Amino acid sequence: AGLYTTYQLLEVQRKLKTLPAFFLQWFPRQINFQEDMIAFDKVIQDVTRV
Amino acid sequence: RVDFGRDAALTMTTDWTAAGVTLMDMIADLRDGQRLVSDKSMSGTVIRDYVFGGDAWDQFVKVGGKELWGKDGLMDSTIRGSETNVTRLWDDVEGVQYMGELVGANGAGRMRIWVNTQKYRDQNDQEQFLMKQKAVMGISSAIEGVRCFGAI
Amino acid sequence: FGGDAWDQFVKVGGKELWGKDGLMDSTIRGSETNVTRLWDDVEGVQYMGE
Amino acid sequence: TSLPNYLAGNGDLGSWEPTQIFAGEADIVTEGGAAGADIEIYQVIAKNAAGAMVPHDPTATEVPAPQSVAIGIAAQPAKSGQNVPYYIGGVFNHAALGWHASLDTLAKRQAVFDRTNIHIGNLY
Repeated sequence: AGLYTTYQLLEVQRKLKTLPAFFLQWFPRQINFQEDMIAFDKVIQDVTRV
Repeated sequence: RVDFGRDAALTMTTDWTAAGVTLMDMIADLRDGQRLVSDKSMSGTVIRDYVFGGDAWDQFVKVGGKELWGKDGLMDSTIRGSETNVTRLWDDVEGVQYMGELVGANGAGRMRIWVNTQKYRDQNDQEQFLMKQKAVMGISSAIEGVRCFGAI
Repeated sequence: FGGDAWDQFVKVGGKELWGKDGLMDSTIRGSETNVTRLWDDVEGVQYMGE
Repeated sequence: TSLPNYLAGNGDLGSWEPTQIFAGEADIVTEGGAAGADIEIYQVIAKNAAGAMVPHDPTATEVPAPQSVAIGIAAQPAKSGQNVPYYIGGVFNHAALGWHASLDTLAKRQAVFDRTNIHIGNLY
């Protein structure tokens, strides 16, 4: 002691909360498009008929 | 009082003498304590070692010995859901004894049960239980404790 | 499952499951389920079984 | 505890002053007993009627109190209910000890301890 107390430092405890990516395992493909919109075209063809 | 700065929400008080308490209520209570450790702690380490006391283990066995080791309990070889190995019959030594293991199936949610009844002699020369007997403590090896030694 | 969804599922059917004559019974040769009877509660995503 | 300072200014880091206590070569005897009230470091103590360690005060009553015979010199501070280690031997400083008022001069401070192992002398 005296004027002040002599300290030793130890290693700094760190915690770093991330968020693991669970739902992105079903989205594998990627589109990098410079147009405005993206259009799909879905078709259902019934064949089962006597 | 050298207070090390532990949070006051961790020091709990529940009741295992009220009616209606089952086995899964007590395991759920220990699991609530495990959640409050796994949020506050730095490493986020799941506590796998539960050191009980003598009266706490007696209360645990008295409440849950009909549910556990029963018609389709945890320690039932017909069920595929667990691989618990808690001994029915244990010797009594003043000391520490490894009572068993409360694992799920594939190494999941496992708890190691210790019972500690060592008795140190007091400052005032009296017998006192080292591990507190009416309590449950769960500690992990991620506490990373440090033996401090000052100047002689 | 969510937290309250899985806990409601267990709270209603956890005696019909993990019991006599249920899906998890090593004598009866009808199924091969391994839904674990205990699980640690950590904020995250865990795999209960099949 | 958040913002830094920007303006020009001075300040003190502190000022240290030593504290010499011992003035002789007599043996040193210590005992720890239960405290009775607030005791600082090196305040002169006594024992009350129950064995607690009351800080020293003469002129206490008709009949002189047992709080008026001084016995020891404390070593670490404490409160009531706690216990104080205190010196019963050795030769101590006239000035480093914590007396109270009406007990100022050299003659009264040694007339406290004319008899004991504790002697009180002046630093040169």
